[PDB]
Amino acid sequence: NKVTQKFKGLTVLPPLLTDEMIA
Amino acid sequence: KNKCVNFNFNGLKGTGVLTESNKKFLPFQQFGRDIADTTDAVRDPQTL
Ligand SMILES: *[C@@H]1O[C@H](CO)[C@@H](O)[C@H](O)[C@H]1NC(C)=O
Repeated sequence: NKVTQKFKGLTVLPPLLTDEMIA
Repeated sequence: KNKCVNFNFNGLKGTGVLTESNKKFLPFQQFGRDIADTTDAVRDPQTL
């Protein structure tokens, strides 16, 4: 909670491990 | 509307899908730009 899109070519690939697996 | 088309708006070239918008342009306002400094909204020269 304490930590806080146009795509003309740039993209944000999702991480392989979701937050649930890390937890 | 509603399809990827080439448009010429008052001499402005562009290519994209034209859809109905909820933005309320001011009477003088003509072109709209998004956060990334790109044309995202336009006002039709014939119908306001
Ligand atoms: C231009 O003509 C159309 C009908 O042909 C009309 O609907 C439109 O309002 C006219 N433009 C202006 C600025 O009144």
